Amino acid sequence: SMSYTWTGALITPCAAEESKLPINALSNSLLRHHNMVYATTSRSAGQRQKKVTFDRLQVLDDHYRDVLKEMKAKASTVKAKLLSVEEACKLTPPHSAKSKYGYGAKDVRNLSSRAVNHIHSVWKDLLEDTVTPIDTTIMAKNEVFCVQRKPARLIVFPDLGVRVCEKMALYDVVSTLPQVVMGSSYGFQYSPGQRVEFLVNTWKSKKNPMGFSYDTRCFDSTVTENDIRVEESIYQCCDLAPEARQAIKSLTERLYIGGPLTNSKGQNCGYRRCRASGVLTTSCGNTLTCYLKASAACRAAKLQDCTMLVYGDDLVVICESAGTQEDAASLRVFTEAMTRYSAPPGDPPQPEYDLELITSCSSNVSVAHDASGKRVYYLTRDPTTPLARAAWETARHTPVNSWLGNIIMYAPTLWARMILMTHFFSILLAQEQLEKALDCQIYGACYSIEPLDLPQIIERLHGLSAFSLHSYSPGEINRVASCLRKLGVPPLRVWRHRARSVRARLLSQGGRAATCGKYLFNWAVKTKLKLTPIPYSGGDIYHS
Ligand SMILES: CNC(=O)c1c(-c2ccc(F)cc2)oc2cc(N(Cc3cc(F)c4c(c3)COB4O)S(C)(=O)=O)c(C3CC3)cc12
Repeated sequence: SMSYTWTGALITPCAAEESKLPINALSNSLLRHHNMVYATTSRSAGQRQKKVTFDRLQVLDDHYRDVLKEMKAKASTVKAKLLSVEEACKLTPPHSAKSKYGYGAKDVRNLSSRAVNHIHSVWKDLLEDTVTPIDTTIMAKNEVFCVQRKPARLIVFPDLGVRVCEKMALYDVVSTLPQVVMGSSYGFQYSPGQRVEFLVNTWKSKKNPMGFSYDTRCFDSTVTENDIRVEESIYQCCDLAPEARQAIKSLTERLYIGGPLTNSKGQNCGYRRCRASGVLTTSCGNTLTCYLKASAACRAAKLQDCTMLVYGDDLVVICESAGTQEDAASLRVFTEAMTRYSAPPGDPPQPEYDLELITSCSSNVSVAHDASGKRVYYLTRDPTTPLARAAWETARHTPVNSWLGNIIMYAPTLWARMILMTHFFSILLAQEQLEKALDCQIYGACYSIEPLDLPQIIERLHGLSAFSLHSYSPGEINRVASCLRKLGVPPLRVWRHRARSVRARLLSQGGRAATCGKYLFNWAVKTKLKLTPIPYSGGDIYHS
């Protein structure tokens, strides 16, 4: 079965699209090499269409069925509830795409009679009809990168009314089932500090640890009808209301397995027979499907004492080494098994014998030291894309503020602290916008967050140590320094000078502002203060 069929109609935009980095009076203070930063547009959609369109073959063996039976046995212990229309509505983001039938996201959130009436009719239709394919819109995503250019990724999503109905049927399922089925292997359950702790203790639990990342090429396209039906059979193991069972069956048959693709102008672009990236079950589905295939592939490879970590289509296995040559042999068998299950790799997997050399979800573990001199592990990444996006966001207001998301999730890193915090707090000070809530996206969920609350948020996610880390590793410092030279960002010495000023300015304002000065910028001062404590990817999900 081909992942997609195409009619020839183009994937069209719904608004003007910029590819070139916008420049304002603040741009050069962050980044000088402007031509290295670009945004993707619908003009490259055709190139992506070629990449994501291919034939899938699946061969399923006993290892696959054995693991599935185990997953279903765990799923059988889960009890999930239907959300009411009101509850589902409150989970709808304020800036979620409006319905084709005369209401928007704010009408949903307000429980307006028109929006509520349509939702009730869509739900009734799901209960009454389990066959008619549901329409979807296909769009090119506009995302920002540094050169070496990527073609635009594609998003596929149904109408707002359907999206609310997905929440009613499945929000409690996708929120509760994966952790029960996959246990400690389900990566979404951890804060950044908990995840790094899990990874470290997992590495030390093995006598001779070996680990590897495995990244599938265009995972969404490798997901077959079988895969999506097997996912449904897992959901249906739950203790559910009969009305929920029918809605889940209907959504699977009419939406999740496949459907027609329509562009922004209303033309049929073709047909999908693989994972839709903009449905509620995308994250949960990919995570279950990746975990199933990978667990079965570990058994085929005879890998000893495996601990897996899975987040969507991102996979890491840490296991007991059988020797360097034996380990390398077993990874080939793994890849062969994964390939028979439809999930061949982008690059072949590599065994690693140092935890810090495994990269996954674009991240790796590194080490720094706290105020006492004790080693502290933390998750970091190559800062090139965060910084390119920060540059765009310096001159353009965007729907999601990646800089804010990055400060929160990478708070302990030397690049988030020295550059992102310093740059954006300076901007916020100048416009007196410290108290203004901003949208950012964490694990695919949209959150509205006031910058003034960052200290409390960072402590809870990473611990108090995130405000006093020092003596970073030579490898991490060198990667950061090299990235700055590459993009024409000023060197770290300049950012320390700027941070002193930004800190002084925050202290001057007092209150929560001064708390941001004290905690976020203690690294900048020569004589430190002793810091005490402070008193659904594509799923269309929102939280306060
Ligand atoms: C690969 N599997 C894992 O679970 C992860 C490893 C990893 C595992 C094993 C290794 F050996 C090395 C790294 O490192 C990780 C780092 C993160 N973070 C970064 C991050 C990545 C993202 F894609 C997103 C977000 C954050 C927010 O919203 B996004 O969807 S972090 C520092 O916030 O914790 C995550 C996040 C998304 C859950 C997972 C892993």
